[PDB]
Amino acid sequence: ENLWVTVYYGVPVWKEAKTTLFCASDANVWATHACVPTDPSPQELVLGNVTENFNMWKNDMVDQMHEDIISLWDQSLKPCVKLTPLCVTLICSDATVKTGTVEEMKNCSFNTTTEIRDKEKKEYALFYKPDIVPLSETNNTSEYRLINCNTSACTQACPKVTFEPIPIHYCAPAGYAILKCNDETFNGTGPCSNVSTVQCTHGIRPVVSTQLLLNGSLAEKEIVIRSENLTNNAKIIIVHLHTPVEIVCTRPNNNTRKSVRIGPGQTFYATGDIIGDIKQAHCNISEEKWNDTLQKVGIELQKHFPNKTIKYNQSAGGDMEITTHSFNCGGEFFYCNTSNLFNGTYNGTSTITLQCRIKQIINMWQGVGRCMYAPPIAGNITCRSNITGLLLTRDTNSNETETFRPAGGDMRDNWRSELYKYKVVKIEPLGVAPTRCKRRVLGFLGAAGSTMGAASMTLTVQARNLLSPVWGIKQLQARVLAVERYLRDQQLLGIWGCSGKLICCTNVPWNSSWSNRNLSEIWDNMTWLQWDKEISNYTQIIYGLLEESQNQQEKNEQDLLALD
Amino acid sequence: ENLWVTVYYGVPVWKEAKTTLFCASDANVWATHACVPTDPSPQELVLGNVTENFNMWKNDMVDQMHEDIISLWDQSLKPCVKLTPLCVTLICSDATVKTGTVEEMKNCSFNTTTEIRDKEKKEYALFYKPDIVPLSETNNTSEYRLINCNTSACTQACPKVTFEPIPIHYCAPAGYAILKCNDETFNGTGPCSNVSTVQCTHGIRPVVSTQLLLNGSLAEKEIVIRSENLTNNAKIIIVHLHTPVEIVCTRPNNNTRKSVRIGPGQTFYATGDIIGDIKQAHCNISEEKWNDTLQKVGIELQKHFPNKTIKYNQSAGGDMEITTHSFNCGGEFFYCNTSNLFNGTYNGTSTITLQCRIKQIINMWQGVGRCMYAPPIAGNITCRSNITGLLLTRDTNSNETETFRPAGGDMRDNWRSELYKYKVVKIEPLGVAPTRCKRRVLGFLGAAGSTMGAASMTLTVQARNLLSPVWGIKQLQARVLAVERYLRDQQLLGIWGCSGKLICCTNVPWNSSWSNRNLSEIWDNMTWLQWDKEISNYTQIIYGLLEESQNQQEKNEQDLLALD
Amino acid sequence: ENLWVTVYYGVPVWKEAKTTLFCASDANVWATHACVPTDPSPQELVLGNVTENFNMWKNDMVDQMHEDIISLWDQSLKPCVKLTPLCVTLICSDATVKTGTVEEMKNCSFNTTTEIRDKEKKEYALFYKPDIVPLSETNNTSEYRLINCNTSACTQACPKVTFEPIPIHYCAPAGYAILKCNDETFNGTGPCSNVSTVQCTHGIRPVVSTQLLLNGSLAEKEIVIRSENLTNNAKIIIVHLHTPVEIVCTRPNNNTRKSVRIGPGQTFYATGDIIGDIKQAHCNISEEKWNDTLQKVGIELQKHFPNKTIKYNQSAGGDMEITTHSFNCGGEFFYCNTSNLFNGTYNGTSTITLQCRIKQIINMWQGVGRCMYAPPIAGNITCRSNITGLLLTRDTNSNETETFRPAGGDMRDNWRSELYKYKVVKIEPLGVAPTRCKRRVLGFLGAAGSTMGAASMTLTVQARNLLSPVWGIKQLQARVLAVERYLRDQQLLGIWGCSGKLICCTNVPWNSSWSNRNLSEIWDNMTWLQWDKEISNYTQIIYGLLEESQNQQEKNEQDLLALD
Ligand SMILES: *[C@@H]1O[C@H](CO)[C@@H](O[C@@H]2O[C@H](CO)[C@@H](O)[C@H](O)[C@H]2NC(C)=O)[C@H](O)[C@H]1NC(C)=O
Ligand SMILES: *[C@@H]1O[C@H](CO)[C@@H](O[C@@H]2O[C@H](CO)[C@@H](O)[C@H](O)[C@H]2NC(C)=O)[C@H](O)[C@H]1NC(C)=O
Ligand SMILES: *[C@@H]1O[C@H](CO)[C@@H](O[C@@H]2O[C@H](CO)[C@@H](O)[C@H](O)[C@H]2NC(C)=O)[C@H](O)[C@H]1NC(C)=O
Ligand SMILES: *[C@@H]1O[C@H](CO)[C@@H](O[C@@H]2O[C@H](CO)[C@@H](O)[C@H](O)[C@H]2NC(C)=O)[C@H](O)[C@H]1NC(C)=O
Ligand SMILES: *[C@@H]1O[C@H](CO)[C@@H](O[C@@H]2O[C@H](CO)[C@@H](O)[C@H](O)[C@H]2NC(C)=O)[C@H](O)[C@H]1NC(C)=O
Ligand SMILES: *[C@@H]1O[C@H](CO)[C@@H](O[C@@H]2O[C@H](CO)[C@@H](O)[C@H](O)[C@H]2NC(C)=O)[C@H](O)[C@H]1NC(C)=O
Ligand SMILES: *[C@@H]1O[C@H](CO)[C@@H](O[C@@H]2O[C@H](CO)[C@@H](O)[C@H](O)[C@H]2NC(C)=O)[C@H](O)[C@H]1NC(C)=O
Ligand SMILES: *[C@@H]1O[C@H](CO)[C@@H](O[C@@H]2O[C@H](CO)[C@@H](O)[C@H](O)[C@H]2NC(C)=O)[C@H](O)[C@H]1NC(C)=O
Ligand SMILES: *[C@@H]1O[C@H](CO)[C@@H](O)[C@H](O)[C@H]1NC(C)=O
Ligand SMILES: *[C@@H]1O[C@H](CO)[C@@H](O)[C@H](O)[C@H]1NC(C)=O
Ligand SMILES: *[C@@H]1O[C@H](CO)[C@@H](O)[C@H](O)[C@H]1NC(C)=O
Ligand SMILES: *[C@@H]1O[C@H](CO)[C@@H](O)[C@H](O)[C@H]1NC(C)=O
Ligand SMILES: *[C@@H]1O[C@H](CO)[C@@H](O)[C@H](O)[C@H]1NC(C)=O
Ligand SMILES: *[C@@H]1O[C@H](CO)[C@@H](O)[C@H](O)[C@H]1NC(C)=O
Ligand SMILES: *[C@@H]1O[C@H](CO)[C@@H](O)[C@H](O)[C@H]1NC(C)=O
Ligand SMILES: *[C@@H]1O[C@H](CO)[C@@H](O)[C@H](O)[C@H]1NC(C)=O
Ligand SMILES: *[C@@H]1O[C@H](CO)[C@@H](O)[C@H](O)[C@H]1NC(C)=O
Repeated sequence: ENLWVTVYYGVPVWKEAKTTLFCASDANVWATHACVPTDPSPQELVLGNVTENFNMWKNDMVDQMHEDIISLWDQSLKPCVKLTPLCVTLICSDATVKTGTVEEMKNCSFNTTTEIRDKEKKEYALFYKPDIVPLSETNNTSEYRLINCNTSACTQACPKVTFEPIPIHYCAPAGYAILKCNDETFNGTGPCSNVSTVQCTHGIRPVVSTQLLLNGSLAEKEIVIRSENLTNNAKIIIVHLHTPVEIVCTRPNNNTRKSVRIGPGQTFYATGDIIGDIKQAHCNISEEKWNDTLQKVGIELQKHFPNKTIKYNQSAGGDMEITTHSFNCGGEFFYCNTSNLFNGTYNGTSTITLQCRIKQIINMWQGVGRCMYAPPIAGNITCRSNITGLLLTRDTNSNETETFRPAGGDMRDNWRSELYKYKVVKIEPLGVAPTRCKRRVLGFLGAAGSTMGAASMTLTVQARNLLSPVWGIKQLQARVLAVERYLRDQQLLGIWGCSGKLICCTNVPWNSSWSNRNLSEIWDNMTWLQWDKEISNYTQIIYGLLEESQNQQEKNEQDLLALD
Repeated sequence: ENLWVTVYYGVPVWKEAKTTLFCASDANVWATHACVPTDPSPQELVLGNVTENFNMWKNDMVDQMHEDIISLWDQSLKPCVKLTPLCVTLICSDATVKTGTVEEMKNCSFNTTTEIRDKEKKEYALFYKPDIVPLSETNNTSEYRLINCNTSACTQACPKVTFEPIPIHYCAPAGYAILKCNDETFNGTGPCSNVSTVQCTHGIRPVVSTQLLLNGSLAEKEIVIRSENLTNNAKIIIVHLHTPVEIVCTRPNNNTRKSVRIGPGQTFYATGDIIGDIKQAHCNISEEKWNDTLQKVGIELQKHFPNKTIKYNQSAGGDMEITTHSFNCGGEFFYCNTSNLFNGTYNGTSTITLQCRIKQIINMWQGVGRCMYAPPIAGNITCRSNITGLLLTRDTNSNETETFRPAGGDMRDNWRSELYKYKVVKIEPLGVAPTRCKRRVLGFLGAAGSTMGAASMTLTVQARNLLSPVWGIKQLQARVLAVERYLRDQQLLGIWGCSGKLICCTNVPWNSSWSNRNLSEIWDNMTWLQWDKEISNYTQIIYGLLEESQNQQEKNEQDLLALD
Repeated sequence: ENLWVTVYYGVPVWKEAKTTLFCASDANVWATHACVPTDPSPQELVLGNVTENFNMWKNDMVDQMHEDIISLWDQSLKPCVKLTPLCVTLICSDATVKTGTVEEMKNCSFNTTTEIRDKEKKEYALFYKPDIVPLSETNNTSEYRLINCNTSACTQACPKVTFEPIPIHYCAPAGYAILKCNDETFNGTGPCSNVSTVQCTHGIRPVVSTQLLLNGSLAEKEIVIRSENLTNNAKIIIVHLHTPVEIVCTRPNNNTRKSVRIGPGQTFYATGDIIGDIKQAHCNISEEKWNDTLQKVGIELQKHFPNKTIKYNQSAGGDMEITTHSFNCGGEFFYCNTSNLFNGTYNGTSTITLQCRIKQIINMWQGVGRCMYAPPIAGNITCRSNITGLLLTRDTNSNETETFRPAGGDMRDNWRSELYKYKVVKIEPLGVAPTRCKRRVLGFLGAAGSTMGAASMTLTVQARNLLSPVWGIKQLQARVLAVERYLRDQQLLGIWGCSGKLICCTNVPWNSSWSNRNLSEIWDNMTWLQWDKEISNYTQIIYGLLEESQNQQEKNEQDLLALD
């Protein structure tokens, strides 16, 4: 009996939101403009009893990271040489070392501009066949063109830059938090238990590949299979492996590099000669460990189609960029044929080798970015990588069999695989509750699942952490919004007569039309975000009573001071 | 007797200022780069008894909007193709369809670059005569040049962009307001009554035209005639109409469009062939409604030159861009001859047709911006528009007659015609007043014309609204200044011992050397901005007394606490 | 006995820091983009008894100013014409007027592009010999090239821009200050007395020269000799003069200027013809005033090598940019030979003339910036300048003699010479001290060397001044950090129960484990920054006691209000 409303600040309570996360680096493109070096030391905290719903296929971190990478790794071409003076009538013949012919390359000859513009030099380069296009149908002829020269002018990548994926961390600006699921076999969506808060993510490697996920974070106890709706054939399946399989890939033949003058100051790097022995670019996977993996995926894949047998087949065919395994290695771009790898059947109970083609002229993502020329790297090249996961699609011609095929290249699905466990939220530090009072007239959100009385002992902790080119403007935009939110909070607390105090008591009587729970049933038996959810719809009524009450009270005081 | 100073916060009082307004859009160039989509719902409030002076010919909104439009609609050319490879020796002959010769166009032939640089293609386009210049005086010859190729390299407008005027709203940042005159026949300057405040303007269409104002907001009850000083012949007269007259304009002949290759990726759009019948580009106005309008302007124009007769004549002659009616329609640029329209006399008590020329190479405003090539639009084109107003100038050769002529093209005068009714002001929420107290030891400005005691009941309303490329930077710079102003306010209230409270009372005695009015004569019979105007010169004395008093008081308290 | 901790705000105390100072201008490149016009009126204040250590060879103002100048005066080339169409096979012969041959210049002829691209014009210019390079070794021949056309494409400086050094002021953002040494013969490093604070520096002229410092601020009473370590031969010596010597320099021959068409809109300015008489570019210094200066430097230079004789010799030889006196005059760039000037010996007790070469193609600083073409200025040119100081280096071949030579061109050393007297600091307005109290339950830093009790009478002064492309972003970044620092201060004062008050008293008892000094020995006999230095290591203990105490106190009050 005789309840009145009280206002609290620094309540551990939150709402679902979207806002620009800042890029954080340990200790090249990322750590030289978009990402601040900031050595984010691990600072996780477990939340005792909270439950949240998480959803991989709506997490705005993936679409933020896609825009961040696309923008950054288009902007990193801006200082470098345009190959516009190289769109020249290109005359070509078969490439040959004294040791043999190379079928993957042509030998081409052209005219180039010097820093003395009025003279032109006859010059030659070897080019990989998939970047050269024939210039007329009229006769079988030696005359060719660079493939980009009907669509875009390409930029060479400056040889100081390197594409090796550095680990990237994402972090919350002040007044926001990241929540993380620890639960085994989370299935990418639905109700989760054992949540933690972390001020930043673990390292996400910005690795780009089309059918096999290379160097990703491993699965924790058993194979996890994820998609929006397994019944719908139009949705990608992400498969996340527990025990790795290791892929070794190489260009086995030694290429020499030459520099061509191409006007004032600018220079073009191209393949000059091949040193000795010749063999095609290739990769190996250990056949038994692949078989075991393909089987162990199989028995988890069966549980969603229980009575049907399952079998694996080639990708959809056509253009290399979808029907093949793409990746970057040493700075060269490899495309490999996977027909040997995805070939088998399952119902119960040596090395395989892949062969590849190399390209230099590449369209980085889905026609959104500039055409890049990848400059050649000298000598032999090798990469070691871990296959962490598979991207699959499911085809009826049959009732007893399901048929699965490699697919990918909506680049978001690679970054979704590292970000399945994460959610972004906004802290809302104000709240109101009933109490028996009259006015006289351990970490960022740490308590959040607890009894409301316990959280009232730690209010200061959620109070302090409220305050602290695109890459510049978004930091200033984030910081100013964080300041403006804090000032609105303190201004309401001024207008209600609390005037900078964390727990505050007021003459507005509680109304049973809002809630009827006992004082102990509120204070001992409920957790703050549940109380907030219940009072939510009435909340905008309460603030009007507080403002008029303070205005009445100040007029009564201002009157009395003339007679006191 | 026994008055002391009191400090108030959220007083409805203001000063005249300039500060960059933010561009707002309903729901192409404006709403996709400079202007935020923000669907500004109408939120006007009338002010009861305030009077202000307004002045059209010094309103810094017009010069802000001019810079905003010039900057934006120069920046919208930045991504598009440069026609530098088109400055070529251009060889030309008369244009002819089997149906006849076209006198407005030449047929020109030239050499163009392909994405294969080492070959050149012979190619042709039709060009409108006013964009082509003859290349030597030596003989009457077929050799010509594009007009821009001695001054600037032109950029084509990208065909995704469209020039149709979307309505633009201007809004006040926090701590500022817009005031509006409702008064009929305001005459553009002087003392106004019935003012309103509005958080944003109505829609201003950014329409560009040189002699007749198209699609502007109409006059409310009778024809309004505006200028700085009607006696001075050197000043433009704006005339604002009550009942519209409707203009229909067309290109009646069907033009086919062709795309020319112009190096890698880039393409040029030009007129290829004309389909059939040929007739000159023309406009119509209904002759009786024009006559009635020209007469009804006449009887209001007489009242400033009472005894003299008035007559209308051609523009000043010379170059098309001043001596003709320019406008844009469907994306083509029309220039029309107005000699038929401004021809008549007045002393008391069918369609007219105009004929036109089309240009593609245009200098958008007074040599300030890039040269734009307007790409041709296929088929026949028509526009319907309302003539809202006239721009005039007055020529002595006579005593009985005044002679009036069309003039314009200082682009500000079109935007002045939509912004005549508006003023920008800064809220100054602090103030001091006398009271009988000792210290113990409905909308954004809504009340502003009222008795001071009444405004003291609504102080919170003026308190809350104090807080909330160039297009990015100017919003951060506006927001940070709004935060810094608020913090200075709260810091003074700290230094004076009010420490976050809206009405505050102090031991500094009022001094008759500042003012001598009775307590009721202050509090009942005056309005806040008048009291502020009166106390203005003394105000900087008062703040020194407040600061030293608080410092004395705190030392006295800090002493006593050792003995309390 | 019975001491308790008290918190103060606006304490005059500071720490050593770096933060980006803002450029300010009196009343062209500086005052039109990087530098605000703000006519910064002199506002120095002397500090009574403070001492600080200053160090010229670690002052981050010099490295900030270097980055500011390099960035600005590279960015000022961005709008102007690229000379890429001028890298042409250039055919040349000896230059001759009817009056004679000029040995410093060639006459060169070339082909240029018109705004009509398909025609080329035969055209000629005179060029200064040091900017032209011979194109093949095969024979002694008339064929040449512009020197930049193997490294960079140069930009012409737009003739509206001017390089005359305007005085630049550097100023502190809110929450920072600049401190200044007034002491005579400061020796560039170590403990200083008679310090002042000033909100901005005096005018620093951004003058660039390589061996003699022109137009710098003079020495105040006697010659000052400065370096990190005079024993180390690898360190530059700065010598700062008391009485000036005046240098007059000229190009005595009249050059006519011609404008060449170089594609659409763009134009190139070059030397056309020489009017009449011919004589080499030269400078004069008065021989007796130089001798006296070189001697008077000598007797101060002896005091660091007491028994040795001292003698002066030529610079190191090789490339002009280090081995010669560079400067800019009227917009031309002069390089002069100093062998006549630095030639003499000292042990105890007419005009000299220098001859020069002119260049147009210049690399502004150490290969960091673009290559600039300096356009020719018409007519004869003269400059008057004051030699303010010398840059020297010391070479063993001997025991009785020290040998000194001109050196420079690490551009920082010119700006170090104007900034030797300055230091940047951060105000830290919080502090804690002991007092006998229980809780009931003249300028920017002006006092800073005084007794702590006296500073407590002026706390408000240090309180108010806490609050108020790269050139835009750095001002927003600075302002937002200044706001965020202030909000953190006020938030701690909230969490400790002071809630916006300048002197505040608390129930936390003082602990002898921190300090043991008498109450008067603290309050009367010590100055705030010394007390701050002493309490420094314990300080982070104190804030934990304050936060838990306030939380205890608020819970005790919130309990009692139910029973009051
Ligand atoms: C690619 O083509 C070039 C041009 O024909 C080859 O270079 C020539 O090689 C022969 C070898 O006997 C020499 O005699 C010529 O003097 C070379 N010409 C030049 C311009 O250097 C080159 O060997 C070919 N490379 C491959 C791998 O096919
Ligand atoms: C998941 O996919 C299934 C189909 O794969 C959706 O259910 C229906 O399936 C039948 C048979 O293919 C169709 O005729 C219906 O049109 C489908 N309904 C819809 C709305 O598509 C099912 O809806 C999907 N799940 C969700 C959450 O929409
Ligand atoms: C003063 O201006 C107000 C607008 O603030 C006018 O209000 C309009 O009045 C008419 C009837 O006369 C209504 O139909 C409108 O809906 C009103 N509102 C608006 C926004 O137009 C008012 O008439 C004016 N009064 C005087 C005496 O000038
Ligand atoms: C503009 O000039 C071009 C070039 O002369 C004309 O195109 C030619 O038209 C004749 C019609 O008999 C054809 O025989 C030629 O083969 C065309 N030449 C090309 C290159 O296509 C064009 O018809 C002229 N158009 C107008 C409207 O004058
Ligand atoms: C408005 O214009 C008139 C003239 O049109 C200005 O008054 C004077 O007019 C006579 C006769 O033309 C001139 O000899 C004077 O030199 C004019 N005076 C000035 C100061 O120009 C009148 O001043 C103008 N109004 C204002 C506000 O200046
Ligand atoms: C300490 O430095 C101050 C400057 O802060 C010196 O003040 C100058 O003193 C002379 C007379 O000696 C005056 O003419 C100047 O006007 C003073 N002000 C300035 C800005 O120069 C002061 O002399 C120094 N005192 C000592 C003992 O070093
Ligand atoms: C630089 O060279 C040009 C080109 O030879 C000289 O210009 C010629 O001067 C003679 C003087 O008798 C004239 O007959 C020619 O008609 C000029 N040619 C042109 C293209 O104008 C120029 O005089 C030389 N200048 C110097 C100072 O050496
Ligand atoms: C200042 O320079 C001197 C040498 O010019 C440094 O002292 C030592 O000098 C001897 C003889 O040249 C060398 O063998 C030593 O190696 C020098 N020591 C070092 C650490 O370089 C002296 O150290 C320099 N001053 C400072 C502050 O380092
Ligand atoms: C797991 O994934 C499947 C995909 O078809 C989905 O239908 C299901 O709702 C998810 N959650 C659980 C708890 O099974
Ligand atoms: C390899 O795995 C596939 C897929 O289950 C299976 O068809 C095949 O029999 C396995 N073993 C061998 C030796 O290929
Ligand atoms: C309590 O709530 C009801 C329903 O909203 C309302 O009618 C009543 O006025 C409220 N009580 C008070 C004291 O206003
Ligand atoms: C109206 O406009 C005329 C223009 O000549 C001006 O002189 C006058 O001051 C304005 N105001 C009034 C109330 O007439
Ligand atoms: C049209 O208006 C003008 C201007 O007053 C007048 O001279 C003319 O007589 C009017 N009537 C006709 C039929 O032109
Ligand atoms: C009142 O005003 C006069 C004139 O400014 C001044 O001399 C006097 O000191 C003021 N009164 C007090 C109490 O200071
Ligand atoms: C003065 O400069 C010399 C340079 O060798 C340096 O060693 C010395 O420490 C400086 N300071 C003093 C007070 O001499
Ligand atoms: C000039 O100064 C130098 C340096 O001390 C000295 O050698 C010479 O004797 C002086 N006098 C003359 C006349 O050169
Ligand atoms: C005083 O300081 C000592 C040493 O840090 C500490 O053990 C003691 O607990 C402190 N006193 C109080 C009252 O906490």
